Amino acid sequence: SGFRKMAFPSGKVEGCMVQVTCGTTTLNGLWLDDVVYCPRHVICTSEDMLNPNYEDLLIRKSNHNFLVQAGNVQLRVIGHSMQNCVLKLKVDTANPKTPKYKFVRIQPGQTFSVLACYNGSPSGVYQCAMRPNFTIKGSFLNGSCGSVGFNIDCVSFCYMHHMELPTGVHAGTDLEGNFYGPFVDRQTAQAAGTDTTITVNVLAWLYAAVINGDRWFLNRFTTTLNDFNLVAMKYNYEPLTQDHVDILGPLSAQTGIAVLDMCASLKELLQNGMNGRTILGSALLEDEFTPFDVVRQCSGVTF
Amino acid sequence: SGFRKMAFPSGKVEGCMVQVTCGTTTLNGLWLDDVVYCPRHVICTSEDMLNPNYEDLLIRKSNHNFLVQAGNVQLRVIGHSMQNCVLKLKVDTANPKTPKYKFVRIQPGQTFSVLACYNGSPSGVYQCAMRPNFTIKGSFLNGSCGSVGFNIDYDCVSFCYMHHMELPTGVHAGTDLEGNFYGPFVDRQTAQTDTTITVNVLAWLYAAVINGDRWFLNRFTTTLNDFNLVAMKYNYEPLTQDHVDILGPLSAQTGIAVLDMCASLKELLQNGMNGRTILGSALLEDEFTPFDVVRQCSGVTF
Ligand SMILES: *[C@H](O)[C@H](Cc1ccc[nH]c1=O)NC(=O)[C@H](CC1CCCCC1)NC(=O)c1cc2ccccc2[nH]1
Ligand SMILES: *[C@H](O)[C@H](Cc1ccc[nH]c1=O)NC(=O)[C@H](CC1CCCCC1)NC(=O)c1cc2ccccc2[nH]1
Ligand code: NA
Repeated sequence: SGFRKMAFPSGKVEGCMVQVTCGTTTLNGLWLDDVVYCPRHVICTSEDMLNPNYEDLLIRKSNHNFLVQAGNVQLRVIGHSMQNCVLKLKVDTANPKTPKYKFVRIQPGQTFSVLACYNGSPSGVYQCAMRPNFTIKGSFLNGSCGSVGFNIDCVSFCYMHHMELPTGVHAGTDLEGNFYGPFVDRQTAQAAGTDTTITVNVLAWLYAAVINGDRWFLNRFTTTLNDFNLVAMKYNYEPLTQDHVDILGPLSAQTGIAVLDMCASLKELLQNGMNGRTILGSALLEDEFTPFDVVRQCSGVTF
Repeated sequence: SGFRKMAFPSGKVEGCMVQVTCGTTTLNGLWLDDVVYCPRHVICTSEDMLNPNYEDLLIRKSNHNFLVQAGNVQLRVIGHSMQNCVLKLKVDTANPKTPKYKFVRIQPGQTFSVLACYNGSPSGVYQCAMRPNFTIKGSFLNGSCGSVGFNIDYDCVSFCYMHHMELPTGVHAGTDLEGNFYGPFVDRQTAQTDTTITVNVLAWLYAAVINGDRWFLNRFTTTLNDFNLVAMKYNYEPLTQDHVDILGPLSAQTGIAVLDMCASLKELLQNGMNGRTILGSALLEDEFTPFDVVRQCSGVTF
């Protein structure tokens, strides 16, 4: 019993982290097979950062301009190319620690683990969700760029870190270099959209609470999907779809609480508040656990 | 910026986890050099459990009764002994992934990362505190026994917890790696008050300030004695001068004296948060030490 924000074990990703230096800038790279992936902004001088023309700047670089270090070993760069906002440095050695891996672009609400790194070395691991506004609420300092987010299914990499937006939230790309959200890699203040609560995840966590015997909030009513969403909207919650209802099905079967019944209990929590009570030790409704995250933790799924 | 409950990178510990089966019981072991450490209750049967005579039960086991699996390799057990509540299975192969390590016994209020494992395989990692009542508020299912807690400093893993049991309230109990339980608990089948870690709450308020969440700051100061009068009423541990000293680094970094911050905590205790949050929480958080805050906010690596 118990319910914690649980990250994936990080060892498989630790073995892939390297340091990449261009000029005055050092950040992290991801070494898989004979390629090192990192943010393309590594190539900017401080002046370049204001309005970079990355294609032009890259033409001026040579392979030797990229200093890639795996621990105490310098890797020899033999080619360089850019894919969207990610730089791909071909090296003459394949990483012997490369796990089975894939690159995935995740949807809002999906969670992942971040291995925060500086100078190619790990600082810590924590669980993040992709917010509906395409930011993540991470813990990233200058130097952390190139740190990645991942799931273990095969390691599925979904996020590479590029920048910190004005609200102290974080923005980055998938491993094909496409930003999540409308953001661009230029040194200017960029506003995130208004964020919302990930409803399907709140429902998942209420199921985790029931599994753990914390069930005071269960009421005796039901609701339709439409009537639930009419309330959700008023409290800045995302719409719940029928696909979400189906995804929550196995948790509904395990607990005996139909999804629409759980929605009626959530509706009451939204309308009346929690009145000083906690659920799974929290005084707020938690939205950074997906339905799979709940099953993973409550059933002991391993890797 | 940003502040998260961040666990240590777990790779060095993952390379030490093995599966240990005795009879019908499977749990995890920690393989360092040529010894596998695991809870001694692995040797109990369902009848053995009310008052197990572990010395006798261990004598009656063969090395052959312990099936130790490191991935897809069975390790040959060549000896079995016990140190307090930990079983030590000597194996004929030294773990080539053994990190630099120490066994440490931590104090209440200190934190560590747990690598939760099942069948010798890592499932997840999370940070938690040793409570003042010597339990941990973990996430552990049947089969997780032998999972460990640890801290890292540079290249050295300090193992501090091995998991043995879940108490009726759903919190968790275990030993150090010398086999001594934290708290009054015992490894037998029988039925077996906490406080808030004030210095950690203060550390986390400093973390909030460092990360720009400043609304709860006020212009007032308090004496240590006046603060503790309030603290005690809310079931907070007394703040000692030693605690004030340990908050020195964070006080210097923010420019906010400890007794200034204490007045902000006093107001939060007496008046609540008025619908606001601090670092995303609607409760005061006590599972970050002063060192944890400095580590995370300065980007310390391993
Ligand atoms: C990469 O290591 C670093 C990550 C970082 C820095 C500071 C705080 N948290 C962090 O995670 N990223 C930057 O420093 C980044 C570099 C810049 C990105 C666009 C292309 C050119 C290089 N810059 C920012 O994150 C940044 C710039 C800026 C300007 C106005 C407001 C906010 C802001 N954030
Ligand atoms: C070891 O893998 C397992 C850990 C566990 C089990 C269930 C839930 N969460 C967990 O972390 N430990 C046990 O199953 C343990 C065995 C027992 C330890 C003392 C010596 C003899 C063997 N039993 C418990 O943790 C346990 C039994 C029990 C009965 C009533 C209420 C609570 C309770 N906890
Ligand atoms: Na104050």
